[PDB]
Amino acid sequence: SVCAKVDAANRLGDPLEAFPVFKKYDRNGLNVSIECKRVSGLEPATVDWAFDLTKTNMQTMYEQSEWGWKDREKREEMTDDRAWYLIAWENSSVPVAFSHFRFDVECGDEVLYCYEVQLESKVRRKGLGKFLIQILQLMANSTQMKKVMLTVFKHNHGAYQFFREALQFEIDDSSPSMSGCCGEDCSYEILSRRTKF
Ligand SMILES: CC(=O)SCCNC(=O)CCNC(=O)[C@H](O)C(C)(C)COP(=O)(O)OP(=O)(O)OC[C@H]1O[C@@H](n2cnc3c(N)ncnc32)[C@H](O)[C@@H]1OP(=O)(O)O
Repeated sequence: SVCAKVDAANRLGDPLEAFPVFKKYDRNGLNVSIECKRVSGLEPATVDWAFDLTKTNMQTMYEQSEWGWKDREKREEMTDDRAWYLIAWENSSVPVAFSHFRFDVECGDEVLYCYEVQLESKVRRKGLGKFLIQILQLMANSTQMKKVMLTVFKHNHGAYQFFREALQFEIDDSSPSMSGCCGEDCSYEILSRRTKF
């Protein structure tokens, strides 16, 4: 059942274990190791770093959206027991990028939902962001999720092109239609990529 696959994925110790060669990224002057852990397996400073980076990167965009920036609410989302983190480490010490994701039931399907993918400014445009989303798609396959899903702000033109063009995400059926937010277009789109099987 749908329940069963989601529960099984959340019982994994290390979902990235099935793809050992993807635990390193050494391209374009980057040399990082990549780990996948429950939020419970991170040091508090790492969780704080991830939140701080998201706020630095996203606060202004949230403020111009229908949601606003909810400081406490974002911290609680990112520290939830069900959260998984993909973290890229430089020099065995310094976190420089992460994705926070969950295995969940979304519009009735077993899906890997990506809440955040965030990179430090200094490591952007070197393929690492694409690599992290690739890894999410690998994990979706090995756990037999039906899609990887996420939400993007349309005003975030870079991230929008990143997902729609570079990664060929499509607009999900759950994305609110035109005139869908209080009689007007929503500032965001829900995007997805189906797993192939
Ligand atoms: C669910 C989410 O979190 S939605 C919000 C996404 N996160 C943010 O906006 C936070 C700040 N930005 C980032 O963290 C990163 O820049 C990301 C995640 C958006 C993209 O990761 P990056 O590593 O920088 O991109 P990456 O190097 O992998 O780009 C691959 C391709 O995506 C496209 N792309 C990436 N960034 C851009 C951009 N700013 N403008 C246009 N196209 C882009 C390009 O086609 C690029 O290929 P190219 O360099 O050969 O032209």
